[PDB]
Amino acid sequence: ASVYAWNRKRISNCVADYSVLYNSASFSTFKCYGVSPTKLNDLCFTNVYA
Amino acid sequence: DSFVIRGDEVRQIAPGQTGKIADYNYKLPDDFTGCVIAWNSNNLDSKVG
Amino acid sequence: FQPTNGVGYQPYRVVVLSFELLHAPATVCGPKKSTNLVKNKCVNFNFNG
Repeated sequence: ASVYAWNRKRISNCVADYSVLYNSASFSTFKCYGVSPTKLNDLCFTNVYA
Repeated sequence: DSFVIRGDEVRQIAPGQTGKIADYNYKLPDDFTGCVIAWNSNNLDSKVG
Repeated sequence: FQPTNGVGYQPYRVVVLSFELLHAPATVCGPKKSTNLVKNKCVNFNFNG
């Protein structure tokens, strides 16, 4: 969707695999604020907003 | 004839032009009859790193 | 190639189609469909190119 009508998705109640995001060789920018990008796999969260 | 070149090397795929691709890689004749069809393939031919 | 490189340094896929027109019978023809033959009358014809 366009940036004025940006799409928000609620992620909850599932096991999340962040290894497939990190190993991919297409993502030019992977800038993580407040969390280490390598340690995304370690932590647990309650709700994710995409 | 299919190949992959960078963006500033597309203008050398033409009759009568010069450059590294024209001299050493792919040379078209001056009496060439046919078409050159070039499209961007950044998703398929680039990886980060 | 990197996806962050500028468009001069981006991948482009090039296909050069070269057609040769010899005295041999033509085998590569376009999608135009044939019509019935009309004889003894002045017509405008396209006989295999």
